[PDB]
Amino acid sequence: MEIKEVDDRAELLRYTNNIPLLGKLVNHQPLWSTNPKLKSFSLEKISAPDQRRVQEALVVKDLLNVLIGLEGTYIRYFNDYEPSDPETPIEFKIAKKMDPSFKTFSRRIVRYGKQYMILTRAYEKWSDTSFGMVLQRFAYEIRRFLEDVYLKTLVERLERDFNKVPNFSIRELEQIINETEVNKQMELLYNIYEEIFREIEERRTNQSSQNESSLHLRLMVAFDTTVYPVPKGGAILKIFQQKILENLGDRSSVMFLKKLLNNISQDYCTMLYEWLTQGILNDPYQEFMTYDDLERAWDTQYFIRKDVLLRDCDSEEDKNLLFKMLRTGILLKVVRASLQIPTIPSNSSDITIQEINDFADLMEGSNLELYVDKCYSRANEIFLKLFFQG
Amino acid sequence: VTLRQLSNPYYVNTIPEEDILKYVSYTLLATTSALFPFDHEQIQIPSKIPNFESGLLHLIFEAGLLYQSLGYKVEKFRMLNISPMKKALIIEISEELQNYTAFVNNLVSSGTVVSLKSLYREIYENIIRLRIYCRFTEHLEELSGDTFLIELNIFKSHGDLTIRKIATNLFNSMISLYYEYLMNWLTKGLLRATYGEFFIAENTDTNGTDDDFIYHIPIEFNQERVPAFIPKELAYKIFMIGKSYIFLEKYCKEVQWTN
Amino acid sequence: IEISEELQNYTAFVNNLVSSGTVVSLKSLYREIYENIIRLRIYCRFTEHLEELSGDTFLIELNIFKSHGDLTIRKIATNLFNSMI
Amino acid sequence: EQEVREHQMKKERFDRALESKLLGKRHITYANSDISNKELYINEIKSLKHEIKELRKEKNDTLN
Amino acid sequence: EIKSLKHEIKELRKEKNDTL
Repeated sequence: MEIKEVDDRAELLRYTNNIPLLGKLVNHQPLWSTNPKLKSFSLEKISAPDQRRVQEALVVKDLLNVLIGLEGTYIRYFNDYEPSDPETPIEFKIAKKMDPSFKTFSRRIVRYGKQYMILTRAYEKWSDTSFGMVLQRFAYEIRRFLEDVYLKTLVERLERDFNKVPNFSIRELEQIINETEVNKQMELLYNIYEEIFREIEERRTNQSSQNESSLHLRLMVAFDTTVYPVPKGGAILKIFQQKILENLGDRSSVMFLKKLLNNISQDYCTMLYEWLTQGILNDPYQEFMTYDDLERAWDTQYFIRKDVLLRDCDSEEDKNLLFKMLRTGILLKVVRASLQIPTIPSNSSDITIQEINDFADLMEGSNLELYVDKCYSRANEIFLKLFFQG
Repeated sequence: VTLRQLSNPYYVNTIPEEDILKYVSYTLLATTSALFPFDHEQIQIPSKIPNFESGLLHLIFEAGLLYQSLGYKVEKFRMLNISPMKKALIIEISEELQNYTAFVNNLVSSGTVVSLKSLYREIYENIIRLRIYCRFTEHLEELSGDTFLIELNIFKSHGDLTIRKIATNLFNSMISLYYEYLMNWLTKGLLRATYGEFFIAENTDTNGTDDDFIYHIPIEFNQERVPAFIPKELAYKIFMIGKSYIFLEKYCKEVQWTN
Repeated sequence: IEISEELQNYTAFVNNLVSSGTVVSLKSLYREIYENIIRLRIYCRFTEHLEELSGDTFLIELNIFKSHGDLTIRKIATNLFNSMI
Repeated sequence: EQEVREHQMKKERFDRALESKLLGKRHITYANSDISNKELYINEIKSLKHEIKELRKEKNDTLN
Repeated sequence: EIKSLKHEIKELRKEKNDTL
């Protein structure tokens, strides 16, 4: 390959506001078909069986580049992809002089690398605060997985086989990838991202067009159903629960997806525990299902957010459950404001509440109802004792 | 034969990995390099490097330039003077920078790592840390004490773990000296080295009545200058303690009891 | 999933054979891969009607192939019966 | 059945009318406020035209 | 006028992409 002289300059992009905290901060290198650095070799000269080994080596090198997220000699970017904007569709093009065998294998590996880069930009964008800290934790989990599994096994197996393993084949490479099963996990993550994206599309197109128990109850409560351009908190949890429900047969997939879901919603369990044990409302990302005003002078209004809820709240049982939780939180906050204490200690009563660990287990089991009833009885007992003795 | 012998005639005009490492160590430690003219913004990468390796070294040089800008900002804030909380914050930034330098020196001295991909996957944590630190220093020279505390609390509530740990460290380093100043004011009634980071001060300016402070008590107390974890009643009690101490020390001459 | 596992196992087997190249005669190659050939034949014979039978018919045919005198068919039948039960 | 049914219905009608006359405690609102984290919140919007100048230079480079 | 200037810049982006 003849080395062609072009101008390669990389400078610091002094713009970092639109790009999130975990995004790109440097310009991209020139492409092959824009500022060529190496003369592209004719693939028809190596398509012969005598040079088919050299052709396979070159195409697996280009495929490793595509996997790690970079361009190759015979496999370059597409017209719709621009390295300047993050919101552009990432596609690749392969020289047709390559044999259809390596062409199909490169198409598969290009789909893999495109899903990788798309998920990369996805968690980069989700790192922003406009998506909520739940989506930020999902982004961090996606990035940690891609850093500790995907590229890890890439560098461990495929690069080593391309470097110091003779008689290696791209078919053996694909079989090793299927054995490591990272390709299926990446495909499922891309499908989940596509579901999130179509949900965002629906919640962005529904622009123009989007009970008597609240009146019966003597509580200043209301409904705040403000929809966001992106699902946040409870919406993401419901989407992931639907994904787990539709996932049937792949128990290991369900297992690691449940692990990721627990790692993500860990903060939501602590927020719910704090709200149900102390009535403290700390929702800086608009993810909790309840928030009060005054963040009439003494009586504030508690608004329930249905866009970030954990259930449907349509049946009478669910409505009464949510009303009970809200009344518990209201009584806790009232006791706190009356006693001038920042936190109600557990020794003030004979009822102790344990922190939620597994969100899916809490949802599928009646332990949620048990803890809610326990905390509600504790709050009612404390309120009655206070208003009866003081 | 091996695929390296087949790929050689396509990369006979490349730079070896040893030279690449020896020069990237220079570009990370800011020493002048010949293959890469590492100036303030431009790197002038040659054309003999493949595009994937070009992008990899571009990312590494971006990290190095972020470290350089961070060091320059620490030097600027060091030759300047600000409140001791932000001074200690800049000290912690310098400790993080020197830890990154110690890490890269350990890496280049060991040389056990053979793949730049694994090098990047290992130094990605420090790269993200340096990115967070330069994003902070981008507006560090513009925020005040209350805004810094609010942003630290926000980053503590943030879902990420590294940002949360950094925010907790900075918030602890701030609240330590904040409570130290509170102690000093509550004990000796001193407001030295405050730099506007307190909620009680003195207003000597007089409109004509009681110029010599016979009954004026020129001590003022602000409301919104206190954080959220301190009650307004406690702040008013602290202000009254200081006021009564100054009163006993100045007007009643109860020197022994005040001491 | 088990069918695809058998397919990828046959793929890895032939890939290892090609990478080794120790086989010198195509007759020996065929007499060695005859087991995988018969396995793939049984698998495609199953998939010829897999898209037409229900779970009860699947279990009945698995029990029939377990009672069958052959060994590989019986082993595959027990494997599928266990994965179903 | 009709006796107790109409009795409960009259009681419910009176209660609902009185509750609606007493300020209507039932309400619905829409969230019109968002948080601002100054360390990450954009200070100015002129950075958009700064990026515009960046991509103008990029267009000049592509033309060259 | 800021949105108008940005949309003119979008026109320029489309033109340069056509040239690309």
